[PDB]
Amino acid sequence: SPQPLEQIKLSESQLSGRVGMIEMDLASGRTLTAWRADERFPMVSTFKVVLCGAVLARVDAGDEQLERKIHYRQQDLVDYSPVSEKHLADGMTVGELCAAAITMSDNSAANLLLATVGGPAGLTAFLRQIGDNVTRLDRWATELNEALPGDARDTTTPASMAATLRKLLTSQRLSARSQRQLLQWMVDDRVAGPLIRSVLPAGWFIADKTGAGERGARGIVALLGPNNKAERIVVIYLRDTPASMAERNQQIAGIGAALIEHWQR
Ligand SMILES: OC[C@H]1O[C@H](O[C@H]2[C@H](O)[C@@H](O)[C@H](OCCCCCCC3CCCCC3)O[C@@H]2CO)[C@H](O)[C@@H](O)[C@@H]1O
Ligand SMILES: *C(=O)/C=C/N[C@@H](C(=O)O)[C@](C)(Cn1ccnn1)[SH](=O)=O
Repeated sequence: SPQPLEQIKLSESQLSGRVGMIEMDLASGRTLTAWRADERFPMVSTFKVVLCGAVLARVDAGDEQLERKIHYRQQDLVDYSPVSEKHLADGMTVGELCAAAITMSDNSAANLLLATVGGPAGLTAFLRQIGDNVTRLDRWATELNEALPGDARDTTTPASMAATLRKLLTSQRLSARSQRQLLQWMVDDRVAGPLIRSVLPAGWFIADKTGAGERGARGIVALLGPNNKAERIVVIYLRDTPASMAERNQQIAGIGAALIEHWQR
């Protein structure tokens, strides 16, 4: 594989779309690679990680409990609720809802949680409170993936997202237990995690949340590193490409391969 920046360029050339990327040391925030890092990209399902960071902040403040059971109705379900559709009779705890939203990208679970933090506006205000003045959530779970060109709704930038994830995971804004919980949910991703491990060389750590939307929108926020350590945060978004999902996946994997082959920078 070529150097990371050269692979990123090749990916835009092959997809006819924009790639947004940031590679950052998780412990210190050192930015290693930055491409279109201040440009807007649809967050798609990656917003679910920030969502649960806001929920954990409420738990830390004593305004929420991960144990609290939420009972909902069938009428509350939206498109793609693999976990939540199974608990109409018994409900789900807030913690279970975050596990379902992050590890299975359960949309009804995300919407139920979103309501607890004040909706899209409430989540955006939480982002503003931790110092992210760019990322914005404007719509609910199954409408935020539209990705209209020029539409600023439901977008983030690679730099903003990376900084925000680092803040949630390591800045002590969240309690030690909450930081550990957010990390574990990402480690537990069932949608892309196992697949990524199957193609990663032995010794590489992976935790992640992926997403996809219209007009080729694709995204992944992840922790990656050799020696089984979450050494760096890597955020990659793709937008406005007519490419098949398989090729968008292949290009992202290619950027990952370039990082792996040229790690010491
Ligand atoms: O020299 C380094 C490595 O080179 C190859 O590994 C390949 C691997 O066989 C391939 O499957 C993967 O594809 C990349 C898979 C990445 C999947 C997604 C990664 C995510 C993680 C974070 C966000 C962006 C992408 O590339 C590596 C590096 O070339 C060799 O097979 C391996 O033995 C060797 O240790
Ligand atoms: C978040 O990015 C969600 C994207 N796609 C979801 C969805 O829109 O609800 C589906 C269900 C694909 N999917 C399943 C699990 N993760 N993504 S839709 O694109 O089929």
